[PDB]
Amino acid sequence: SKYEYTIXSYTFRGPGCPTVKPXVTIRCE
Repeated sequence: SKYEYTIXSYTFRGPGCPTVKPXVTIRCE
C-alpha cells in the first residue's frame, strides 16, 4: 500500500494510506 496524495500542482507519492480533506484526493495503490 502506497499513498499518492496530490496538493495543487505537486504529486506527493510514498508509504501509508490515510484519508484526506476537500481539495486533496488520495490514491492508495
